Amino acid sequence: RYDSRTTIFSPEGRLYQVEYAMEAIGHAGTCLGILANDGVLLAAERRNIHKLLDEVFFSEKIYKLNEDMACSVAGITSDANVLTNELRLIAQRYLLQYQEPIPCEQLVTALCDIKQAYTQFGGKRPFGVSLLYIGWDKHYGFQLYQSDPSGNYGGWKATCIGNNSAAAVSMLKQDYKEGEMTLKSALALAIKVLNKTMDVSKLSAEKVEIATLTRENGKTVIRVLKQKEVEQLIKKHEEEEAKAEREK
Amino acid sequence: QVEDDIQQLLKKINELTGIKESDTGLLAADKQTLQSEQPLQVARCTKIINADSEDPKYIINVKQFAKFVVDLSDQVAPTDIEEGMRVGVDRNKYQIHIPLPPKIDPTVTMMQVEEKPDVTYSDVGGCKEQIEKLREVVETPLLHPERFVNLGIEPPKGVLLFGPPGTGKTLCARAVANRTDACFIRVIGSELVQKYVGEGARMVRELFEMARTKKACLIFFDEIDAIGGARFDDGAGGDNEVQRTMLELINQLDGFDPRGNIKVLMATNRPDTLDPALMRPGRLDRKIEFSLPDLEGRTHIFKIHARSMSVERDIRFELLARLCPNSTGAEIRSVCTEAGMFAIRARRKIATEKDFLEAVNKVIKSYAKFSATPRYMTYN
Amino acid sequence: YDRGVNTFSPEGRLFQVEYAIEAIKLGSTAIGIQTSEGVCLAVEKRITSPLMEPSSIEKIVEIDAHIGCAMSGLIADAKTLIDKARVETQNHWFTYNETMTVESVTQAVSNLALQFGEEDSRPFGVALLFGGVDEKGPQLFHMDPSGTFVQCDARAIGSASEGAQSSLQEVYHKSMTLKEAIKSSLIILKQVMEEKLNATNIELATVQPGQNFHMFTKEELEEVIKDI
Amino acid sequence: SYDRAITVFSPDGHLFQVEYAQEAVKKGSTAVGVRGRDIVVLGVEKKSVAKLQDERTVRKICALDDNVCMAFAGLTADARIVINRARVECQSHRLTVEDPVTVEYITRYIASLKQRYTQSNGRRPFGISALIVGFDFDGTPRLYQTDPSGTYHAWKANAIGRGAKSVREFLEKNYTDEAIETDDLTIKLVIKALLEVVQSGGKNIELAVMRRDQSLKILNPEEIEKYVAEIEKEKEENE
Amino acid sequence: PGTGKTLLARAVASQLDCNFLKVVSSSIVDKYIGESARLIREMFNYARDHQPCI
Amino acid sequence: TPNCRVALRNDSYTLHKILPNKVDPLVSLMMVEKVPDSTYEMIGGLDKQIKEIKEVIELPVKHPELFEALGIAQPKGVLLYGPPGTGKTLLARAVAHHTDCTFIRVSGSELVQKFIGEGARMVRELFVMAREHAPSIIFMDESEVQRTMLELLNQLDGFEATKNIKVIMATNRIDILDSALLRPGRIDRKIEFPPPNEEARLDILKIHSRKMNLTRGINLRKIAELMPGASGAEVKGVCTEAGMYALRERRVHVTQEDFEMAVAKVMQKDSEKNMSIK
Amino acid sequence: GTKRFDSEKAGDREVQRTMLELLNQLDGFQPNTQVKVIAATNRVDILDPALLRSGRLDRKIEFPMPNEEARARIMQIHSRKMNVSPDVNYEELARCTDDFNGAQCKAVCVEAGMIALRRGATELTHEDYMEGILEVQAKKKANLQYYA
Amino acid sequence: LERIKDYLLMEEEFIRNQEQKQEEERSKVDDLRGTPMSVGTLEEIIDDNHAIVSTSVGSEHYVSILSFVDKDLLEPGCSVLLNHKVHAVIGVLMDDTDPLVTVMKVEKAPQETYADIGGLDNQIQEIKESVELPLTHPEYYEEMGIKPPKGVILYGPPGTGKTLLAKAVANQTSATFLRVVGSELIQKYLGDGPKLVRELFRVAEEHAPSIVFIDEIDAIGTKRYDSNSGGEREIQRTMLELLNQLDGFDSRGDVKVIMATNRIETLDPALIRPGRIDRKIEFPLPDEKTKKRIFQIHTSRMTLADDVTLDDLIMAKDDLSGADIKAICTEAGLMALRERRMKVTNEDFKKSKENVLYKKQEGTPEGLYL
Ligand SMILES: Nc1ncnc2c1ncn2[C@@H]1O[C@H](COP(=O)(O)OP(=O)(O)OP(O)(O)=S)[C@@H](O)[C@H]1O
Ligand SMILES: Nc1ncnc2c1ncn2[C@@H]1O[C@H](COP(=O)(O)OP(=O)(O)OP(O)(O)=S)[C@@H](O)[C@H]1O
Repeated sequence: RYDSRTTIFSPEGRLYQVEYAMEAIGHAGTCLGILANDGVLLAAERRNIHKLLDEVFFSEKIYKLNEDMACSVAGITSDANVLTNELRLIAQRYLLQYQEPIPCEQLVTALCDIKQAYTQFGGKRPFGVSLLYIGWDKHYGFQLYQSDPSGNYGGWKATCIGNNSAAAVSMLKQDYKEGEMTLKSALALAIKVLNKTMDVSKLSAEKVEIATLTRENGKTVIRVLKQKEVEQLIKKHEEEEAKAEREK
Repeated sequence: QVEDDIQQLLKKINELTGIKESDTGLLAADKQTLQSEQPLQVARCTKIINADSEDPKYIINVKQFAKFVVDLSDQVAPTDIEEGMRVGVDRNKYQIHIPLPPKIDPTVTMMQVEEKPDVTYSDVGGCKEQIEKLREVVETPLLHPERFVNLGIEPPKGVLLFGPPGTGKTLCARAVANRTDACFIRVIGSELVQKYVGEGARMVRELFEMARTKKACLIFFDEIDAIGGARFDDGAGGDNEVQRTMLELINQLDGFDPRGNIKVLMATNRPDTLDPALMRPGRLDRKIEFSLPDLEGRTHIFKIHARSMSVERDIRFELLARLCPNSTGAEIRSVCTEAGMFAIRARRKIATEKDFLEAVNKVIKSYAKFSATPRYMTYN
Repeated sequence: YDRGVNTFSPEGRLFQVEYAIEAIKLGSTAIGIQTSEGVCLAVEKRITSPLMEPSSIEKIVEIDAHIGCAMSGLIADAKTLIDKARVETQNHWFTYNETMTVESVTQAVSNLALQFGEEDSRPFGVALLFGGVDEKGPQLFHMDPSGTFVQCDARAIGSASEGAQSSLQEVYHKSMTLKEAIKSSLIILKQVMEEKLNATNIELATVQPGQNFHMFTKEELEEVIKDI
Repeated sequence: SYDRAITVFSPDGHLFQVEYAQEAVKKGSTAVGVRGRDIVVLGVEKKSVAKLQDERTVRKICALDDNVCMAFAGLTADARIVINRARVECQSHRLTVEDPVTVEYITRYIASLKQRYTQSNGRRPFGISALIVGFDFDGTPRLYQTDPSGTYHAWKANAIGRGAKSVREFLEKNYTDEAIETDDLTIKLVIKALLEVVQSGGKNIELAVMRRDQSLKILNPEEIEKYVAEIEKEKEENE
Repeated sequence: PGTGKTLLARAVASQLDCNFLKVVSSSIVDKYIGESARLIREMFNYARDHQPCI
Repeated sequence: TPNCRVALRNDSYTLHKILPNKVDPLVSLMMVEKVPDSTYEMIGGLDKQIKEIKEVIELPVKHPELFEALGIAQPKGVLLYGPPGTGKTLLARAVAHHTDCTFIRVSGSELVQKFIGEGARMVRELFVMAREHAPSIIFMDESEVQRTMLELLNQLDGFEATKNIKVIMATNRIDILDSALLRPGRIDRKIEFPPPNEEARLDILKIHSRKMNLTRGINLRKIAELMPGASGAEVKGVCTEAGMYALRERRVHVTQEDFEMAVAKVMQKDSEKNMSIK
Repeated sequence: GTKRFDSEKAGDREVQRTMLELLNQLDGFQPNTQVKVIAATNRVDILDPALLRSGRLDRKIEFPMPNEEARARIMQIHSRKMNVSPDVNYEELARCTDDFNGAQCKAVCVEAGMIALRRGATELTHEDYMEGILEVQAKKKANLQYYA
Repeated sequence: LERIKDYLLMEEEFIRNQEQKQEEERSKVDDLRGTPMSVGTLEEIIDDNHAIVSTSVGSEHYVSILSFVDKDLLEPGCSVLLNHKVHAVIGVLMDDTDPLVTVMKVEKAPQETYADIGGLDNQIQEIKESVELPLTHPEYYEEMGIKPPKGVILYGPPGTGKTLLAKAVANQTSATFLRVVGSELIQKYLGDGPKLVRELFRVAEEHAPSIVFIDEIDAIGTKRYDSNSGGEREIQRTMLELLNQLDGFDSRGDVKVIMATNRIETLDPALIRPGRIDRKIEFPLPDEKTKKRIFQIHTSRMTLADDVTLDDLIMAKDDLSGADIKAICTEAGLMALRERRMKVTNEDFKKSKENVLYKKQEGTPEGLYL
């Protein structure tokens, strides 16, 4: 009725491509991050777990963007390549300008202004990509951020991806943690969330993806960890399911 | 339980009240002329097909049965038992006795106005030139048949009127019917829309039968979308008989000996649903619309709708006409009555300026107008 | 259909221009009157709130030291045009050491009253009343959105401008005086406004050749209103 | 016309999309602002904490200069862009003109940007309405408001967002000229406005003031709690 | 349309003369729309008399 | 009565006797006698739904006193929905044989209206006979045409008659409907229909397979845990494929291995790729 | 002659009966060289392909609307009956009038007479015809503006 | 004990509904008539004691008149009583109409006055001033020469009590009343629009000052432009018939019309003009001040433990109808009746508030202005 282009307003006034970009988020890979001090982690779901791929890339959703920041991603894939190139270029231009790493919030607002430049103008497709942010600074420590196709960014401590992850956010609230900064506790919580939310029976470790970010002595290393610790984490969580069925 | 008491003994005395009536339950111009009229006869009216030569030998149909071969009775006028005359035929002698009038259909006489409703020419203000053209259409050829002759021109025997709802079409109709002097005929469009096959066609026949009886008569159509101007037809095959009636109306209306001393006014809110088998001039010769009067007409409609209601003798109508951006006489009269209701909300003897201010609010600014509150300055 | 600044009508015409002339009608009223003694001018503010600070609403702005103005309808097209008129009269004084006369001002404005074109933006939605004192005495000027600029002896704009013109043609002639024209304007004002006339509703702007400076009356306007 | 696009007038003389981009402001969160005589005050409602995040980044009240303060309604991204451009513009005014920035200048810039943004081909209008409160010339407190049309419009108090008619009606039914400010009366006036909010949950209140010489002070919701308690005490004294 | 449509259609038909009927195929698009198939039966079950039918 | 059929004398045209039963061909829309023989117990574990249906239909018939001496109305508007839509018909037939009440199925469609006939086809004269058979329940599959249903809402909504005359609409996919149906003063109990869990799939398995001669050494919860959210449609289908496995053998004996192949007998695709993107 | 409507439950029958007997008496069956078939209709796509079939009505007489000279010829034919003002360029009328039929030009003639009768003119004038053109269309005044 | 009283009242009303000549002159009337009487149609009356009639089969006869009452009462257009012997014109037929006149005539005021809905009394005050004032207190209309309004449209979100307003005005009246669901015209009958219309309004004029109440025809406002390529059915013609019946000719008389719709923009704006229909009334989602009154009415005669506050539920969420409040007040009572308990606590209201409110579900912001 008032469909035609991204511009102009609807008669209430709401937006068309904004709601539909959100509904383009909802059918994508599920991500989350956790509340942790002395480190921060990411979780990700493998789309297309078919047997004839290569996995030689070591990272399909994580993008180690500067040195001490990576980002997960969700949405239309090749727009995210367009976004990651530009994001790396923005942070690297900042480092060129000051010789100090980017303190991550003006990085987030730069990308939000990039996305908003296609929200206002006409006629261009808005970026249908929401994506996460982990990172470290001199001013707040470990951080977590949620980009949105509107240009809004919300600093969370426990985040939200689309229709697959509302029950995940419900579990994050009903299983809210505070004070426990131990990475292994957060990993067990993430294992519990992805066990419930993903429909992978018994949570095959090839269908998941976990990357962490710790502060080591002055380096802020990013640990895109290997598969054996994921296997024993799954075994840990299934032993804790045996503890949960000690109630029978 | 006091309410139980109340309702119980109420209904109990009501039961007594029922028991009251239940226990209290315990020819000269009409009768002696009856058997005299009982040897009369149920003899049928008919309609005559033809006349043979040198003899009646009349063939006849009534309505439905067959086509009846009859005689005449001996005490007839054998001259005028011709075709097109309904006559009375016996149930034993099978012979014509008494003629009858034709199928007059006195529901077609029922659409004639038969009265003169009063809405004066001094009430229809705002359109002093559209009504001037319609005055040229109606009053002048019926009063001064000189200048058509003395210049060699034709009368506009059909005038369509179109425009927004609320405008004055009805007023102009009953206004010329107020000062008519002629035979004025309202036409409900759905007086043509009868049930059975080929009858509204005969309704157009009844119309032209009434028309060509007399002189200078006035057929007034209104709401001809009910008659229709849409030849809406593709592979669905639904409603089409009204279009047959309407094409019959066009046939007997205009082309191959049209009306004569007949002036027809039509009206429609929907001109874009018409048929160009009536849009052609010769049929409809003035496509007169009305439009919204600017301020002078709106002040004039204020004058007409407030000359006969109690107001202050200080109020103007310039500012009130201003706060009617786009409005009609119906909306103006609603403002008058609404301010009257506000005068009933107080206890006044007359109306004031602010009465009509809040009535203008109620009508226009409290119209629905969607959606809805226009609260912005940007202008002032 | 008609849809668009680049399509005529079967009979005329725009239909974008006409909708702009329609868009005039929503504004507040204003009345300016030429008198050989000088140009007077008045307006109604239509104040909404008590918090709505009355001296911040602009209707009469200052173009030159002897050239006044009034606006109508849309506010921001008027803000653009006022800005440009200020810049260009200053340019005339720059390259000529003299005052750009009021007809030349309004020619400079209506050079791009219609330069509307989005390719090769929209037409403006404002009527303007110009008063000033050139070498030919006082001048009163009226333009439109379509740039069809004309001189007027006593023009009224915006809302209820018809009866303003009618009752103005009732009272006006050629040899009026100043104060008579002032009260002759504000009588029409408190016939076309809805509220009671007081100190905060209206504002005057009078320019005289010997009183070129200060084209305004400030709260002696109270004394003028109480004389009716 | 039609509701498409920004360039066509209505058949009765309107622009649909200017009235329609005000509706997104009309359907936003509330934020008020008054001027006292020496201290200026404003604040937003609807902190709307979702139990699991930080909120120091979602702040709707910021500043462009050391003298001026912001507020908005509508959608927040246009507020982010307009605030970003306003900082640059205020600093560029500081570049040439060596004054502290007058409030009237930055409001003319915002409204001018907003209108030349609205005129052009298919640029979506900024669905915000800002409140620009400041005191520069001899410490004279001023507050102006904006509009999607781009009309800066000086007031003495203001209410925007959802149900602003009731809130401004409270400033109409309160708004006493006496006395004076009296910062205590301005503080209590903020307390009465926030008690007169559309919800007035008691914990969703966020207010910040400026005493026309200092910088912005973000309060603590215990001082505001005692403020609500003494407002309730005066309400009991009404009985 | 007219050298290979309606003309030059009845060449050998003039010579053969067995069961040469016409169907202009407007007579099947009926009023009671399922009379279409009934008139298909009425086409064939009236045709197969002149035994090699056309 | 007004509108009363009668018997006429055939020599002087006087009345003979009243012809009662004003009923038009609308018991031919009722069509409820011998619906099935009674089947309450055949539901796999939706007992909360059945208890709410009992205390929305029969409890208003049993104890209207206990509503209105407690001073509340009795609920009449029941919409049934589930996200797949299963058990949508069997629960109707289940309720239908356990109430001893004039049940009615109007599971047809918005037919005639102006196509070969007059129209007035949802409850137009059906409510007259809901009066004529005063305890009654109406059932429908189902938003589709736009004035008839509206008329008949306004016959059903409040201003109708003595209640205990309930309507059951039962379909999937709520959001395809108009803007008048979902009034809560018009539909008073909207119950969801979840696809079942492991225990309820086990129960439905027991229900259908109880007449199926299952051999020995046969576990069933394993079959239930071979079901990744089976709605109840294919739960019947697994048992029918097990019966087909017994039929293709000339046997009457079913092992658990038959179900191990029968679960495998159900999988469809929706395979294609170069479409992950997203 | 109706397109045979492809719908059930009802139908007027004698339209088909008179149609079949009209085509029967007309052409095909009972041919005769003393039938001169004249017929005129508004629209064509209501009709049946059996109404022509090979030559039932083989001669088609369409009518393009009057091109240039016919219009002023028609206006001259209608103005022949009246008190002509003989300084009326009918070719100017043909230059300005477009997409008009014979009947609309007759209406121009009658409305020009009546518009002259509004001032009671003895003979007509040219802008009487021009306002006849405007009033035949809808009307105009002119308002006028933007034409200065 | 009161139930015995109400049953006896209803059965005695039925008894009263069951409680509903000449020794030889009436027998002569019985021979002035043939007992199988019939219904005919006068075409003309040649007044010399024999008339011409018309039958439902169409046989039209010179039939003699047998007057007991004044025989000049019946007219051409009025039916007669004809025999089967000679179809003798018997006499007095009081003018009867269709069966579909008593169908649309409610004979009761089964519900109650303005004390039934909770709080809208600005526009309830309007319909008050436009029906209750012109009927009962018709002073100032004559006494200031101003005519009362005629048409009232109800609209807004559904379930506001449009039906409740209808039946409330159907209480407080002495004028005769009619109940018409006006969408009943779905036939395959050409014509037959004006039959119901003309007979309805003729009946309305013949009885009394009355209200002619059309209810829910918001679908039938068919856009006033066409039907698309082929449409025309009858529906436009029937609504145009009603339009001409309302504000054409033939002066309206003392006839009132109140109308109600759910959606309003899909109507026909050839009706919504004033004069044709005068008043329009918004019924929106009210407030949080008369929700207290709607809960007050719905907790008038129910067993509520007064510890609980319904104002907590009113403070919870703010946009829902009064019908939703009725659904909650009954549903929490059922939740109390789970286990044979006396009164209702808070959590039954909580579960019932959640239960009834499964209506609005969208999605996904906004939510995100923000
Ligand atoms: N100049 C006027 N003076 C007085 N009343 C007027 C005037 N113009 C219009 N009216 C009102 O308009 C009515 C006549 O116009 P209409 O009733 O709208 O004709 P109409 O049949 O209703 O048109 P439509 O399109 O069919 S609804 C009058 O009865 C008044 O209510
Ligand atoms: N509770 C249950 N107990 C036993 N069988 C069930 C149950 N629910 C569903 N089924 C079976 O699964 C199927 C689904 O039930 P139905 O309601 O009849 O089908 P349906 O798809 O729901 O019909 P619709 O939705 O009205 S078209 C039936 O064949 C039942 O045998």
